[PDB]
Parts: sequence; structure tokens; C-alpha cells
Amino acid sequence: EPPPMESPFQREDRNSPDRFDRDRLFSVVSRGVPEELTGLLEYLRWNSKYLTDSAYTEGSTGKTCLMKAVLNLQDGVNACIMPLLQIDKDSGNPKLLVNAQCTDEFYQGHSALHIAIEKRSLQCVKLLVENGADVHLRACGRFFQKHQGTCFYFGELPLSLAACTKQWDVVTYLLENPHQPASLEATDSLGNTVLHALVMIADNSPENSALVIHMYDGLLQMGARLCPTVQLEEISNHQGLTPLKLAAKEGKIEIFRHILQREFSGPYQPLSRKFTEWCYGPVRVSLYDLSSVDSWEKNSVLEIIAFHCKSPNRHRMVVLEPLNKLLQEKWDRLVSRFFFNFACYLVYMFIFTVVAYHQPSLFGESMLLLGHILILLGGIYLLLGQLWYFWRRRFMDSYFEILFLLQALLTVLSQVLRFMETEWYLPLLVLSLVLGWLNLLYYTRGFQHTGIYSVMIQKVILRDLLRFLLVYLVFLFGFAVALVSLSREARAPYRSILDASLELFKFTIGMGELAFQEQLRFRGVVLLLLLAYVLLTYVLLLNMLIALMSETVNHVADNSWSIWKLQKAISVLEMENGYWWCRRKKHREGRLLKVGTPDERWCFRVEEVNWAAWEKTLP
Amino acid sequence: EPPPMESPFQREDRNSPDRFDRDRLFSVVSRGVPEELTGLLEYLRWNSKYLTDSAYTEGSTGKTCLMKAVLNLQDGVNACIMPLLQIDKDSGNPKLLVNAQCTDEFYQGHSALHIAIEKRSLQCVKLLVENGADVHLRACGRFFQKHQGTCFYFGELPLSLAACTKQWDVVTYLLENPHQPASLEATDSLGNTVLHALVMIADNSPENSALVIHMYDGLLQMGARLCPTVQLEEISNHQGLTPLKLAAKEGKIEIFRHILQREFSGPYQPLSRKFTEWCYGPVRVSLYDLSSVDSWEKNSVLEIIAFHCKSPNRHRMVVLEPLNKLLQEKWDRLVSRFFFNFACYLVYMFIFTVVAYHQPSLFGESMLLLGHILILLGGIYLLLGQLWYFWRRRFMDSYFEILFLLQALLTVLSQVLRFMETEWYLPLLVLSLVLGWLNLLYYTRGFQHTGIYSVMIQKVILRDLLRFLLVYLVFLFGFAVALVSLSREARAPYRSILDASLELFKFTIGMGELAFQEQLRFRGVVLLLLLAYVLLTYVLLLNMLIALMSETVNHVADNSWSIWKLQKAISVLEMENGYWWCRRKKHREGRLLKVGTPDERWCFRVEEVNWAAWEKTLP
Ligand SMILES: C=C(C)[C@@H]1CCC(C)=C[C@H]1c1c(O)cc(CCCCC)cc1O
Ligand SMILES: C=C(C)[C@@H]1CCC(C)=C[C@H]1c1c(O)cc(CCCCC)cc1O
Ligand SMILES: NCCOB(c1ccccc1)c1ccccc1
Ligand SMILES: NCCOB(c1ccccc1)c1ccccc1
Repeated sequence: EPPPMESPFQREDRNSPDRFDRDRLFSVVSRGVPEELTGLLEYLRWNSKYLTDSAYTEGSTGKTCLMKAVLNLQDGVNACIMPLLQIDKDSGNPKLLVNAQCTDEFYQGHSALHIAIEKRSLQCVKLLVENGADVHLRACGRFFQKHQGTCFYFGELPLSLAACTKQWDVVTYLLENPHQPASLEATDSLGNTVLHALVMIADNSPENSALVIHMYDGLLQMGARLCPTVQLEEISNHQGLTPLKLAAKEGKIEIFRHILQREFSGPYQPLSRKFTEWCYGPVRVSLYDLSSVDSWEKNSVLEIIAFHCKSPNRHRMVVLEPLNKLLQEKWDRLVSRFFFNFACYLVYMFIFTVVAYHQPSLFGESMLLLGHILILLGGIYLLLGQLWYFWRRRFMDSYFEILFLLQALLTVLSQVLRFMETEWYLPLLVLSLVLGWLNLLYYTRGFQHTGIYSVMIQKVILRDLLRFLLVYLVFLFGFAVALVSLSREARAPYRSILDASLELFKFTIGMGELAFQEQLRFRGVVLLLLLAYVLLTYVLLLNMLIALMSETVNHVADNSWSIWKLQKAISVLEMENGYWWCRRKKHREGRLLKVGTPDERWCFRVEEVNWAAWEKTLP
Repeated sequence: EPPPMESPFQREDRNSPDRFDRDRLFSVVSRGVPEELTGLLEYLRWNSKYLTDSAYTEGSTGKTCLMKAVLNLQDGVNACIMPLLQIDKDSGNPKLLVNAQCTDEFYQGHSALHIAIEKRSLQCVKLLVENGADVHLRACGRFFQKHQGTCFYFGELPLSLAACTKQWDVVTYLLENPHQPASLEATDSLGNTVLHALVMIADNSPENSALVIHMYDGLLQMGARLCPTVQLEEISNHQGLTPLKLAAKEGKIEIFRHILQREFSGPYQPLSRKFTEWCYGPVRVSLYDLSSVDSWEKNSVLEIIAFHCKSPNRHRMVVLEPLNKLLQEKWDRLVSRFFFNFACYLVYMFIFTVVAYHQPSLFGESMLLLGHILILLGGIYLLLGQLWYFWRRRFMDSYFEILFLLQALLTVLSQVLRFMETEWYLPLLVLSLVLGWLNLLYYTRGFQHTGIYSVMIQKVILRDLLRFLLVYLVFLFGFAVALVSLSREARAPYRSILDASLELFKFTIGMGELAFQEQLRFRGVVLLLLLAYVLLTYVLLLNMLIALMSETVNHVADNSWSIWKLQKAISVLEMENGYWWCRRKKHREGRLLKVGTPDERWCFRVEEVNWAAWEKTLP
């Protein structure tokens, strides 16, 4: 268990002229008086130690006397910090105590400047900075990393901590002091910068969103005038993302939306992304920026939303522009490939159904052999394509992206059984055929009127059905074992465990026997136990029905269009790569315009019409 | 792709003493200074060109320099417009540049006056009008026409555009200027007048409704004093409608309600429609106006609501008065025809059932032959009536209006089979019989206690059932093909595709086999595939049930009375024409009263009692 960093009740632990112990030092510093600090210098120069040694620190963490001074800050000002740092300078230690930090696993690197910044005191921050404290000390402990349980994640920097805490004066003093200037370009471990730490502390609540949007714009505006020669929104962390991509991956929708369509009028225009070129009543035409939003480059916002994301908000980022217009422009160009692919799959499935039906038992024979050869070639091509897709991609939207493989694999496996002349090529093949018709359902995603209907009608969750089936199946097996064990002595029904399981399952499709057998010694108890099974199956079925109804009473129904748009987006980004043998050359979208200053950016126009805002701007 | 009409970033395109190119002209006009316009006149008189030629315009659209001047309007005033028009006048061109307009397809006819009116600047409008610009220039491009996608529909006139934008000062200046007076009577393409364009931009939202009601009343009041000799609410567009009928057709309920019962006290009384004659406590008697609201004339509000309308708000216009009282007065007079028609149909159906039941296999014989003759005559009369109804009418309310035809057609077709002595007159006839009993259900619309019950009990949508049946039927056919293909090799059930389809459908009515067949080589896989079919049919049925319940949970239930009133209104307006052989003379309803001034109007009194408003007017 990690010790607390300061505690008024639990004392510190030493576990790793006059005598002046560390306990008296902590006692006089915690109260906060400088008169009783006399005699420290003479004692240190007699014992030939330094104030940052192992004697004067909590050995379990590494907390020095200065951090106890700052942690006992009363009314924002401590009168002991200045003489303590002065006598530390007079001691002549090589390692300065102002920038000392802990060495424990929990609070590694946690300096005094972080404590002074968190205590919302500009005076202690000024006293620490003016006495030679570096402003790039990283807090690398487990307590300052994003994980479940007890943690407070910030960007492991004094400036990041000042940014996450909404205090503006401390951010300004760190950014433009003469004694020790910080930098917005400085990075911690995991590669994050201060524009990343704001994104990773965002939330979908409106207050936290307003906080992080305001402070993100503020830091970007100060980065415009402090270090204009560097693009602050293009520095990459160790995963390879940028702040826009990191907003896309984590599921933070609000700061992602604000970053995607921010606009500042005036001198701060060159760092905008949404430029409006004309507007006529309700219609407004805006030139959005496709820098790392299109799929022509490497991992971008579209692919990160499509594949590398696990969040319930991955279906609402697609709807907001300029992702909606971009994916609509991609779909209106690549719908022909989808329809031709669907027609080829339908022709392959028709020839499969013909071969499976008109088949001899164990010109027409030559036609059927050509059909078998064509089925084998189609199955091996589909198998190669699906194995390519999995190997490149190294969850319900991927559901139909695995069954294809089964409809491939079984098929080719069935055909090698046909080449082995066994008596099992007929089940697996026709089993494949059943799966194949189910596998056609994915191709409803390409048409509007049936795609919206499919997304609207999928009103049950798969995990609920697969849990209920498992519970009912264990129930059936247990009662089947009991019924076989009960009916062994004659005065025959329920002879084996499988037959008794079938005759028990027959009560769910609606045809059960339920009578005196007149062949069993214990036929009354058999009837009683069957009555118990019926009365329990009805409770289980009613519970499942009630649970599904309670699930479907209270949810919003507007997500149908968003989910359909996401499914179409995944299919578009899949087809944009091309086939595994005819790799499609990626076509850059947008036009290279000149906005501001020679600032040449890729731009993409969208024409949005909205009568409500136009009615609002009217008198 | 159409080019933008102005764009600060994308430059214009030429695609269709000192030199003074069009690029320098656009550069100096866009900034907005007049000092650098010097030397233009000498250059134009040396090169013998004009300022509106092809050289000085964006050839892709036809945009002139003046429209670039107005589109770069800063703080409402440009100092360049006045010298530009002055030097255009000094150039001596035959075609004036002030009223020049585009010639592209997308922005056809879009003048500078439209831009100045949209920019909400009275000063630029005054400068354009005073320098000789006609006020009847029509914007005929696709961008200014009502269609899906990107469009801004107004009445293609400067006055209509000033009317749709809620600005009052520009409307007044266009209406009463001495330099170039506009007119409320002027019409664009599609025949619309200014009062029509207000209706076609209306909406059911309260803010837009309040805007359009206020501005409609305002323009009507100004039309009272500018051009009193013309009725502004009687001009017909090219479809033949008036503003009231256009409000009825499009589904705009709020402006339709306001137009139907507007009243102004004082000097503006003669243009009202609802006159109150007396009011005593709560009861109030009002003389509404039946000008184009009754069905005695040509296409009126009642017929346009009844037939020529496709909107979800066609069942709420009937409930609001004076349509409610009018249709109640029609129904209380024409209920006898409905009941006599129902009794005649019931007698015809009883004789049909008797003939279908007491029929010999392949005095009583003469009676049955007379019954057959009467069935043939009734069927041919009903067929002639229904063919008349379709040919004159050249959707669920029309559903029962087609099945009659089938109950006609099959019947007469069955009888000609009886005259052909074939072995198929017995199925079709009795099939007709079944349909006819279903065809009786439409006649529940005439009685209150069962009509409200029928409208209340119709709680399912037909398209959902017809989609679910299609999905389940494809499912059944696919599994039937698989089951026939699997069971071919003996060690018999499931022999043909139709029999296997029937034995698979038997799991839905609640009687399935589900056992080891002991006759098939692959009987275990047959059992497994039947289990798969059962487990999938239950998922599909549960999904359909959940979807219907979710559609049922969250909806308003007050629409039963409105839908029943609409159905009764459709039946009344159908019977008012009369039979196809005894065309009923149309009877004018209301009385010819004299209200205001000799203003003789058809009027219809309604007695409305409402305790709530009377409680509000009390202290
Ligand atoms: C309302 C339910 C869920 C069913 C509806 C069908 C009928 C006949 C019985 C009801 C029922 C009970 O009312 C109570 C139990 C629990 C007692 C089990 C004793 C072994 C089971 C049980 O199926
Ligand atoms: C709760 C439902 C919808 C039914 C209720 C009746 C019973 C016995 C089974 C349930 C059920 C599953 O719980 C899961 C599936 C999907 C797995 C199919 C495997 C081929 C189907 C499936 O009918
Ligand atoms: N009064 C004789 C039956 O009328 B029905 C009826 C009677 C009173 C109130 C409402 C309806 C009726 C019964 C079943 C279906 C439809 C109508
Ligand atoms: N148009 C032919 C059938 O299309 B379907 C359809 C038609 C119109 C609107 C919506 C869907 C369809 C029917 C059942 C299931 C899925 C789709």
C-alpha cells in the first residue's frame, strides 16, 4: 500500500551544536514559522551533510522538506519556504533541493512545483521558479498515469498540470517568465504534449467540454504569438497520433467536433480550419480543411474512427461534417463497385444453389462438373480475400466479415471431401449453403430503403440471446439426465439422454407428450418432474421476454441513421483499398487552395442549408 | 459542379492608355476604394468596349463587376458602386449594367438587386433603384427553385425576396418609391405571386409560423391601400391554385388555419373572412366565408385536402372549423345514401353467400339461376362503378377502394367461367366470397361507435407486415431447398420442395415434427438444421414483436378522431358526385349575405362553445 504524500495524523516513516532531527524540522516547517529555523546551518556544516540527504527525507517516497513546506501552505503563502531555500543555497549542495523529486514507484518525479501549481497559489509558484527550478520535471509515477482505480492523469508537466486545472495566471507565468521559460513544445513520457493532455481529460459533459474547448483555444492562441514557427497541432506522440487523431481514437466527441470546425476571425485566422466563403440566407458554403481527415494519407481520422476505436460514440463522429459530406462523396463514386460485387456474389450463390440442388446421389454431367470447378475457384478466391483482410487487420460490424470466411472455408473443405470420395461432402456443402444465404444479409448495407430498415429492425442484442440459450441448454441437459435416471425400471419412452433431451425440447416449439406412460414403475414422479420442467421453462421464457421489452422501452431511436452511415463508411473505407490482386491507386480528394499567409492547404467545400439558424439571426 | 458566386480564396475563371484587365478591376472593387478607378473611361473609349462585355465578367456564370461590388459590401456601404454606375452611364452602353444578370444554368437571372436586398442594406438598395434598375427581374436558376439538396426557394422577385427575409423597410421602399414602383400583382415563373411564396416557405414551427403570419397580414394590409381595385388573394398560379388552396395542398397547417379564420377590426374589416355576429357568455356564433371552401365550385379546399394531397397533416385540417361544421352538415344530410348503399351491398352479399353455399356439384334450380343472373348483374354494375372511380381519379384510405374492383372483377370472371363450363368457376367464386367479407369492413366508417373503434384498433402498419412476410418467406424457401438437398439418400419425409416448405412452415402455427427420421443417411444433420431453423424463426418473430411494441409505446392517441373524420370526409366528397348513372346536382351551401362594402359573400354560421376562453376573459 502506497503511503499518503502528506497526512496531519499519520506521521512520516524512515523506512527505505544541538542535534536537529528531521522530526523537529518537519514539525517547525509544518506549522510555518521562520524564527525556529536558526541553528540549522551550523548543524549542517558541523555534521557535513546536506538538506536533501537521506536523513532529512521520508525514505519510503523521497519527499523533501520543501514539499512538506508547500503541502502545508496556509492562505497561499508560507513564511518558511524562502529561508529554507536560502539556507539550502548556503549549504552548497551539488544537487539543488528546489528541483528535488520523489523516487518511489507511486509518486515518481513528483516535484514541489507540481504541488505549488495544484495548490492554486501564484506566490509559491513565483518563489519556486525565481529560485532556480526547472519547469520540465516529469511525474512518471503510477499515480499520474491513466488507469482504472485511483489516478489523476495530466500531461506529467508543470505547464500541463497548470493547463488541466483551469488556472490562467499560472499558465501565463510559466509561459512568459524571464527567469525560466517553459515551452508548449515540451513533451512528457508517452509522447504527449499539452494539447494532448487536454484531450485525454475531456468528457462529454457540457461543463468539462466548455472548459477544455476554451483552454485549448487559449493555449493555441498563445502558441500563435510565443512560438509561431512551429505547428503545435502537428506534434506526434509515440503512438503516432496528433491531437485531432487522439480525440478521434479515445471517443471524446465534443473537443473533436470543436477541433474539426473551429474558426477565428481576425489576426488568428491562419490557424483556423473552417473557412466560410459565401452565404445566402440559409445556404452557407464553407471550405473545410482536409489535413489528416481523408484516407489518402496514412492512419487518419476516417480510418481511426472506422477501425482503431472502441467506444459507444464512434457512430456519431461520422454524421458531423465534414465527415458526412466526404463519405457521401466517396459513396456516390464507389457505389458501382459495391453493386458489381453484389451481382458477382449473387451469381456465385445462384450457381451454388443449382449445384447443391440438382445433384446425383451417391451434357448435364459436364455442366455440373464445370459448376463444381467454378464453385471451387470462387471459394478459394473468397478465402484468399478474407485471409488477406484478417492479416491486414491485425465488433458487430465485423460479424459478417468473419462468416464469409466460413462460407469460404467449409466450401473448399467440402470440395476436397468430394475429391476424397467420402460420404460427408453432402452435409457440409449444404450446411455452407444455409450459411451462405445468411451471408447475403450483409449486402443490404448498400441500399437506403432496406439499409435503414435493417438497422431499425435489429432490435435485439446478440449476447442476451447467447446467454439465454446457454442457460436454457444447461437446464435441458440437467432435466434430461434426471429423466433418464428416473425411467429405467419398467412397469419405452425416454431411453437415451439425447432422446430425452429432444422430448424435453419439444415443449418449447409447442408439442409435448405429458401423459402417464403406463410402462414405468415411477410414472407419477415422471409426470410430476415434466410438470416441473414446463413450469420452469415458462418462467425462463417470460423473464427473457420481460427483459427484452424493458430494454426496448427506453432508448432513443435516432441512432438508426447514424449506425447505417457508419456501416456504409466502413464498407467504403474497405473498398477504397481495392481487391487483393488489383490494388486501387488512392485518389486525393479536395482542391489545393491558398487561404491566408503562402499557406496552401487542401480544402473541401460543403454546402449546408439550415433554416433554424437563419430564423435566429433575423430580427 | 457549379462555381460559387463569390469567394475570397478561389479566384474567378474566364471559362465560357494603360491596360486595365478584369483582374485588377475585381481587385480594386473588392477592396472598395474609388481613387484607383481613374483611367477606366479613357481605356474603354479607346478600346471601344463596354463594361458589361464578355471581357469584364466571369464567363462561367455571367457575374458583372457590380455584383462583385455588392457582394463585397462592408458595413452596408461601398464607395465604389456609385462611381462604377456613373462611369457605366458615361460609357454609353445600350444594355445597362445596373440590371445585368447571370446567364449560367445554376444562377440564371440573379441580378444585383437580389444581392443588395439579401445583404440587408437599405442604402445599396436605394443606390441601385435610383440609378434605373427594374424591380421585376426573375431569378430562374435551379438554385432558386424548390428541390431536394441545396436550394433557397423564394418567389423569384426582389419584392418576394424582401418579403421572405422579414425586412420591412426594404419591402416599403420597393412598394412606394417614386423612381421605380413595384407591384404585389407581379408574378414570376410557375405563376406564383408574392403571397404564394410566403406560403411555400412556411413551416409548422411556431417561430417561422409567427413570421409568415405577421408578414402575410402586413402585405395584405399594404395591398389594401396601394392597389384596392384588385383582389390579391384570388390570383391563380399555373397549377390553378390560390394562396388558400396552395396552403391546403402543400400541408402547411399554420398559415392555412390563419388564412381560414383571420379577422381584422376597423377599416380593414372587408378583407376578413371570420365575422362574429353575436357572443353570449361562452357561446359564440361566427359567419365564416365559403369562398372556395365548399365543393360546389371546381377544385377547392375540401377536394384538395381529400384527394390532391400527400402529407402527414392532411388529417388535421379537417378537424379545424369551418371544415368540421361543413362536413358534419354534409354528413347529416348524406348519411341516408350511405346507409341505403350499405343495405344494398349487404343484400347482394347475402345472395352471393347463399348461391356459393347451396350449390350443386359438377323451383330450386330456377331460383339458383336467377341468383346467378343477379350476381352477374351486380358484379358488372360494381365493376363499371369502380372503373369510373379510377378513371375520374386520374393511399391507405384508397386501399378498400381497390378491393371492390377485385370483388367485382373475379366475380364476373368467375361467371364467364361458369358460361365456359370449365372446372375453375368454383375456386375463384368462393375466393371472391372471402374477399367480399373483408370488403365489408370499409362500411364500418359510417357509424360512430364502431368507426372510432376501427380507427383505434388499426394499430399495425401494413408495410411492416409485408416486409416481415417477405423476409420470412425467403427464409423458408432457402431452408426448404437445403432440406430437400440434404435428404435424398435413404438409410420418406421431405420429398419435394413444396412439402418441405410446408413442413417447415408448420413450426410457426405450432405443430412441428422434430425427430430422428430413421430413414435418412444424414438424419442427425437434418435434425440439427431443423433446430437451426426453429432457433432462427424465434429470433425473427421476437424481433418483429419488439419492433411493433417499440413503435406502439411512444405515440399520441388523439389522432383517432381526426383520422375517422377524414375518412368520413372522403366518403362524403365521394358520394356528393352521385352514382355514375344518376349524377347528383350539386347543391350550394350557405347563404348570400352582405358584410361591409356592396360586398355580397357566401357565408356559413358556426356556433362554437368553449368554456376555457370565457374563463380567461373573466377577471
Ligand atoms: C406465470 C407464469 C410465468 C406461468 C404461466 C403458465 C402457468 C400454468 C404457470 C405460471 C407459473 C407460476 O405461476 C409459478 C411458477 C413457480 C412455481 C414452480 C413450482 C415447481 C411457475 C410457473 O410456470
Ligand atoms: C431468446 C430467444 C429469441 C430464443 C427463445 C427460444 C429458445 C429455446 C432459444 C432462444 C434463442 C437464443 O437464445 C439464441 C439464438 C441464436 C443462436 C442460434 C444458433 C444456431 C436463437 C434463439 O432462438
Ligand atoms: N352494437 C352492436 C355491435 O356494435 B359494436 C359497438 C357497440 C357499442 C360501442 C362500440 C361498438 C361493435 C362490436 C364489435 C366490433 C365492432 C363494433
Ligand atoms: N423494393 C423491393 C423490396 O424492397 B424492400 C423495401 C422497399 C421500400 C422501402 C423499404 C424497403 C424490402 C422489403 C423487405 C425487406 C427488406 C427490404
